[PDB]
Amino acid sequence: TYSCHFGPLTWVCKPQ
Repeated sequence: TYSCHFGPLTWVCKPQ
């Protein structure tokens, strides 16, 4: 569901 991944530089975690 969420966009909780390693990238682009650091980790990014947007609760979609």
